[PDB]
Amino acid sequence: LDPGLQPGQFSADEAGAQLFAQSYQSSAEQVLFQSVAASWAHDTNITAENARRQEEAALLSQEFAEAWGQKAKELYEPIWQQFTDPQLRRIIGAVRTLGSANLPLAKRQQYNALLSQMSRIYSTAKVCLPCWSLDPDLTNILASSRSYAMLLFAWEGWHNAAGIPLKPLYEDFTALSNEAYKQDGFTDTGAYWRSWYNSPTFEDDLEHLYQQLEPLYLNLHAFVRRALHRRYGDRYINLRGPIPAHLLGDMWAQSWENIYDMVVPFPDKPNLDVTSTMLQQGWQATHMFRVAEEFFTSLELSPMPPEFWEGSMLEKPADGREVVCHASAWDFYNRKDFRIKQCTRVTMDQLSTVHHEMGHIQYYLQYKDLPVSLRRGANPGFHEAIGDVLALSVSTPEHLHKIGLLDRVTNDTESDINYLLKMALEKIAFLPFGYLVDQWRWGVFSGRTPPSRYNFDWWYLRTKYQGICPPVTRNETHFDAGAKFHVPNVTPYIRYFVSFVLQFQFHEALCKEAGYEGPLHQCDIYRSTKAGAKLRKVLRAGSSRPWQEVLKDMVGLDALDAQPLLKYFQLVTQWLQEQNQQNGEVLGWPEYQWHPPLPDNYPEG
Ligand SMILES: *[C@@H]1O[C@H](CO[C@@H]2O[C@@H](C)[C@@H](O)[C@@H](O)[C@@H]2O)[C@@H](O[C@@H]2O[C@H](CO)[C@@H](O[C@@H]3O[C@H](CO)[C@@H](O)[C@H](O)[C@@H]3O)[C@H](O)[C@H]2NC(C)=O)[C@H](O)[C@H]1NC(C)=O
Ligand SMILES: *[C@@H]1O[C@H](CO[C@@H]2O[C@@H](C)[C@@H](O)[C@@H](O)[C@@H]2O)[C@@H](O[C@@H]2O[C@H](CO)[C@@H](O)[C@H](O)[C@H]2NC(C)=O)[C@H](O)[C@H]1NC(C)=O
Ligand SMILES: C[C@H](N[C@H](C(=O)O)[C@@H]1CCCN1C(=O)[C@@H](N)CC(=O)O)C(=O)N1CCC[C@H]1C(=O)O
Ligand SMILES: *[C@@H]1O[C@H](CO)[C@@H](O[C@@H]2O[C@H](CO)[C@@H](O)[C@H](O)[C@H]2NC(C)=O)[C@H](O)[C@H]1NC(C)=O
Ligand SMILES: [Cl-]
Ligand SMILES: [Mg+2]
Ligand SMILES: [Zn+2]
Repeated sequence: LDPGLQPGQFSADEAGAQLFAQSYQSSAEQVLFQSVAASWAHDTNITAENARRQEEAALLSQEFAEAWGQKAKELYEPIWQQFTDPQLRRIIGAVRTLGSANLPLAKRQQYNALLSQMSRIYSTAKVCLPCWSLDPDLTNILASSRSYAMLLFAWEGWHNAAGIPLKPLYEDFTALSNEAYKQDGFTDTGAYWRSWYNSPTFEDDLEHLYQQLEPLYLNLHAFVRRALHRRYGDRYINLRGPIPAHLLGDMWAQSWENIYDMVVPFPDKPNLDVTSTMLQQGWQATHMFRVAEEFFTSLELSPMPPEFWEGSMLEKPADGREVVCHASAWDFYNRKDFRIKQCTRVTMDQLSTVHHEMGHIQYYLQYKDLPVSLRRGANPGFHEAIGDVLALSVSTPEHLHKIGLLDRVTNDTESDINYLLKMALEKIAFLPFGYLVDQWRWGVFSGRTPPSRYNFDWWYLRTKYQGICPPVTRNETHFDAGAKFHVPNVTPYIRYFVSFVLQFQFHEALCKEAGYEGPLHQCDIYRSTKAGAKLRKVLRAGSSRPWQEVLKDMVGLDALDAQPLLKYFQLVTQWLQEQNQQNGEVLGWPEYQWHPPLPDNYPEG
């Protein structure tokens, strides 16, 4: 490590720690920028040489983290928790946690190489015919094909291509990750990830939330299963068993809005999926990002700066470069460069993803003048919820009319049921998946799920919570968890379950501050400068204050609460329950062993 980046001498008291924090800040912005820049160069141009440069940058960051981390522990480990400055407590507490920098050099190199190799496998995997990429090709098949055998070829091809080669690497990564965080005092990596929420009852609190939400999912599931039975027939759909995992609009069956046209309760009404109108009007990626920006500025939040428009990658490159297409938002930690990297497609659900990512950017812009260690959300679920909250307003039929995407307007009970069902496919179907992913990964980190049970335990949880089954036979050579982006790319997932509950708490609070008095699911906060100021206060805080206290200021309650989500969906919750009773459905999947047969002549077709 360059000596100019190493710590000097500081006194072992609060006066010394303030100077330590300022000196750390000056050098950390340099080390972080070089690491993010190297990752950007690789993720927008996957090559062996850019992987080498990114691993070199990662190794330098580990030397930096070790040097300042060991000094922080030597000087302040017994006293930082009693400092009077709460920002300083958070800075020192962060720096004393070394993570992968606890590993010796050879294991640091092995760790960084595994991250690079796992990333490459996921983002370059293809499905070749008798070759398709995940984005756009396989994504488009799962979203719009209604041929059972074509969907199966895409689902099986993807899970085999991405999952099978990842397994040996993921075993090695798990062991090294645990060895690293054990030296920071954590029993395993999952315990470190959960510690970010600073709640001793986290896992029990989540389980209680899911108990309140499960009946809504069970009723949506039975209603959609019935619609699938009418389309695909008794051979491929069991009305008392799990749904085949490739038939729900999405490679992971994680949200179902793309089969809305199969299940719409009142099909004679206006089409609430505005994708065809976007294409007819000639929308492109740039228009989608500018329309999202203008919602933020209508609230008197910040526009995107020039560096964002000059630096971002908003379409898949046409020179055939290999890129990581999975949409992501980037803070370069220099208070100037902020970017989105998205292989944008012109669809309604991509318009929502644009809002999701720009929500991350807006957070970065609002907290950029804090110390670098505090440039994060009050907790990770807060960061995920910002853009989704704006997207709840944008999706309303009234707002869509304002921006020219929905001509006919009506306010009757059937139109309300259509809208709420469409939103339930997006939000309620996701809840079991958002909950189960880190239940699986926490058990892997703890050793309760060893390599010999990776797929057995994944499919136990998928069936238990989502009520789906694999449409072809699987065994432990398959590694179907690895075919989901966040697993090989080592990004935690429980943030998304927290967000899908939290965003309805935020929506209720901002709608009240805006002076809106109608039904919650018809609120639009567009042009409410009062709502903007209440959101701005949260964003500018970073991680400087306990999230429970920030939440109480914002919504009046200091805990996650499912009641705003239930209140939003109340009308369709009742309607779905009545429909299923009238049709004599079984709620659940008591034939838990059932799997569908193979199509005739599969895969020749
Ligand atoms: C659409 O129409 C509803 C009312 O009609 C209901 O919803 C339709 C979609 C149909 O399903 C009807 O069969 C159904 O009865 C409008 O909602 C109503 O808005 C008014 C005005 O905001 C609400 O009155 C307010 O109530 C609060 C106290 O709760 C007072 O403080 C206010 O002063 C004001 O009186 C009313 O409660 C609300 N009704 C319901 C059932 O929530 C809705 O505004 C309308 N949508 C549009 C876009 O026009
Ligand atoms: C794990 O599965 C693969 C293939 O997947 C399926 O396995 C069975 C469930 C079968 O009913 C079919 O669904 C698939 O074959 C096995 O590897 C293949 O095995 C077949 C013979 O069954 C052989 O012809 C192929 O060459 C094998 N390789 C492939 C398809 O790539 C594998 O043996 C199973 N067991 C283990 C421990 O991996
Ligand atoms: C499409 C979205 N991509 C993630 C996200 O935006 O959260 C990407 C990749 C993982 C982290 N990330 C970032 O951009 C971070 N750098 C942001 C930050 O932490 O500051 C995604 O994965 N989503 C959206 C809802 C459901 C879930 C899914 O699709 O499974
Ligand atoms: C993608 O990354 C590669 C590096 O892996 C870039 O290729 C280098 O380009 C410079 C000048 O453009 C040459 O001097 C180097 O010799 C190249 N390296 C290799 C290994 O070929 C390439 O420019 C990048 N592409 C884009 C579009 O940014
Ligand atoms: Cl998280
Ligand atoms: Mg979708
Ligand atoms: Zn996100």
